[PDB]
Amino acid sequence: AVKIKLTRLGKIRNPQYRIIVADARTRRDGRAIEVIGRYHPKEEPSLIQIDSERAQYWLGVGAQPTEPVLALLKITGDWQKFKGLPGAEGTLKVKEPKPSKLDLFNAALAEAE
Amino acid sequence: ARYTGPATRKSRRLGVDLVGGDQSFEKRPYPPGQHGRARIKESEYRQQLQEKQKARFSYGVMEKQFRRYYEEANRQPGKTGDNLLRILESRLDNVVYRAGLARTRRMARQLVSHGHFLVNGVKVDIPSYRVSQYDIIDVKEKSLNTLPFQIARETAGERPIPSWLQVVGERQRILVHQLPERAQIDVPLTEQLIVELYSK
Amino acid sequence: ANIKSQIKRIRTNERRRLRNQSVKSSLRTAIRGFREAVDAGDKDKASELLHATSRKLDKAASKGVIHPNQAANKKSALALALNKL
RNA sequence: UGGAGAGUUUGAUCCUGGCUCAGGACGAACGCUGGCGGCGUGCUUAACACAUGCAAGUCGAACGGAAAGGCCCUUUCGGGGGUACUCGAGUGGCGAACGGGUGAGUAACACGUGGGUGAUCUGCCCUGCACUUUGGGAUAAGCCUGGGAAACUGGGUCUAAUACCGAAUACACCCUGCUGGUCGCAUGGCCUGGUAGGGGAAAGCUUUUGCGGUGUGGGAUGGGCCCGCGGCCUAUCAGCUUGUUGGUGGGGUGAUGGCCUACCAAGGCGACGACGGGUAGCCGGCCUGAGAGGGUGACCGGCCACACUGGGACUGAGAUACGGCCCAGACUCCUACGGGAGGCAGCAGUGGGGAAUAUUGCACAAUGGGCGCAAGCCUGAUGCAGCGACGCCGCGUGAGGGAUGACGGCCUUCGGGUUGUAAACCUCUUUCAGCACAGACGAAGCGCAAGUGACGGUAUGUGCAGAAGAAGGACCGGCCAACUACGUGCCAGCAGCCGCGGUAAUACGUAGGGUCCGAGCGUUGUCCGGAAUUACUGGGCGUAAAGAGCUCGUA
Repeated sequence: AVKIKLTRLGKIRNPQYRIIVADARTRRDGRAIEVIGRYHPKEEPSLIQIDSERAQYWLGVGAQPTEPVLALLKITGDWQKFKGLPGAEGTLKVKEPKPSKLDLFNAALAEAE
Repeated sequence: ARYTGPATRKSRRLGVDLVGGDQSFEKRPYPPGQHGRARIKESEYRQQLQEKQKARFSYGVMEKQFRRYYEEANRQPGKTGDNLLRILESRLDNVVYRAGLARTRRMARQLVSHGHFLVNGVKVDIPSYRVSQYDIIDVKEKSLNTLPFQIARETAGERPIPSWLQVVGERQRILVHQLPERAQIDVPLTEQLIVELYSK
Repeated sequence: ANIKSQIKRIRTNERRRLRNQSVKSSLRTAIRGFREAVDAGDKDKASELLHATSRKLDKAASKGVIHPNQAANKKSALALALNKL
């Protein structure tokens, strides 16, 4: 059975994962058929990217997500779109962008004068 | 580690003043030790090495760090000499010193290492920290009333602040517009000699 | 020898081997009888011997004792041997 | 983006030419020394022998059951019955072929890269279609009993299933005969072509998000087999081959094929190096280099091979079957001498070998995996921690002021100079350590329970005190930064090369001074560079090494 797993990357303290499609018999860090997203739980909103069409294709041929990957697929709405139960709603909480350094630079300059 | 021994020794050996305003170097501008008066044999290697020692004892950078800096500067697509000079100038302690907030580079390094400063809203205590464009270096509120910063904030008539830096706040804020170019560096010595030495 | 599942599997593999051996021996006997009948040269006994042997062959293929391709090869060979005679 | 040279043959010179040196790197070791942190990394030798403990189980929603908890009836307190919540042992299913280790063998379609399969298999997973009919015989367990020292094992009786077995149906499938069209790349393929004959299965459970069984079409995944090309050294290894080269008929296989076999033919390979000998796991990569090239295959990642040595099959969708089976052997252990048991190149650990390489740690919290409807269980995979300056990176050991420049040391031309702004003193700051308080993220996770982090009360943050607890190594004749004094005298010694020791050594030893590095600094070993010194880039052959004695002529 081909499965949609999470392989581990990053250094010791900070695990950063890749959402890979691979056979269930291969090791965690083995060769991957495809890479269809990444997942970084160390961030405050825990960035999640999933390539929707490839995920749809791999679910269509019958890949089985693991529990963390199933949770992620529900969050991004891909799982619901594949099934069709509540609709395809994006529940993804994207990280709030940080203002530019130039904005703060001019703000400080204006605050000086 | 760090170099803690006498500072005047290096100035006397290298034939130039590195602190900037020291009277002992003027009193005796010749190398230290018993044989500080002997004539020397001339060798290109000696001149290149002394130029490198000047550079890395002005900024207080050890040899391994200096070699890393040279590799980084050579890798960059500019020219090696001014790239190395700008990398050396972008250090946090050097920025603090050129900002008029420290009489000498050693005390600037000591202040930075003690975490008396704060870059971009987050405490930084790393003398080798490199400073990028539009960087705001601030003194933390607790240490604003200390005597070092006191005498730094009431003697703002010393060495001019270079163009690429600008103190804007009465609390002695520092703003960095862009990384300095070779024209505005205003440093002793010759970068070409260092480049020649490190290609040997 | 050291793990319970291994000992259980020893017993179960032995029993499976006994069953497979019986089925294969029966198939071999049927093939041998059919070959002898064809050697004799008579068609009718060869005919329903071929029928019974083909039935035994694909019935053993269903049991998983032999691969379906093996049953197909054996049936094709026997039928061609009869047709040639 | 980008190539640096120096010394040494002579009385002196130029050239040729070797040797040596300055650089970089390491799974390193050794000497002296040693504060901290982050991130990595650690048997390169004996694929030597292994004490001990863990490293593969799971399912009661397949089954008979009732050894242990729960509940309920009962009692003489010995216990007795039921229950099925639950569950030891047992039957049954799935897993155990993955994951983890090692590099012995292998010069090979093993590996890398690109193809072919009209010559092929594929459990679980997804998705169409059709089904899920009918009957039977046992047996484990239990009970009784026998043998044996033990391992283990015999007999009688008895019982269930999704265990096992017979038949019906299937005509989607398999085989055979005839037959149509079509595409080819020849055998052939396709149109589930048509048509006649024969034939091939299944299993139930569970009331709850319910799980299952069989055939067949198509996906997806994982393979198998064949081929082109590519990457070692050796003719002081020139012949090699007889299932060996090809055909036909059989057999065999999932599949083609001398894969096997009978007969037939006499072929096939080799100087473009067969056949032998030696060495070797291959690669992405790594190091070096201006590049070309050279060396290498540690970590991490892929493929192969092996699992005490050597053979063999079995079960299964799949087997080098590491923690399976059978035999033979060596070794270790038990034995009542009849016979039995074992396999760390899994994780720690022990002994041995060695210059040299670590804890018999914590947790399933995260990720991956197996079983289960699920809760859940298992996981030395993995996530962490411990040890070792083994490596890379970062930080500290204080900062400012401080003089006709104190003492001491050392040199002296006896004047003085140097250590030296260094010190002493006056202020300042506390990084890191120490103490106190608070205290994480990693978990939009898991769980229908109320909770859940091994790391860890760590990182981190805030206060407290005080410069307070924190520097060594090599070298100093030239290459090649950095010189004086005393001691010794062809000794003791040094040395990479040249060469230094003959009472006045900048070359030995020690002290002052200095330089280069710095929690490191040196030595040894190994590879590349310098080396245009194997010269494709990029060399040569009159006399320096180098034109075969000369022709003809084969590839």
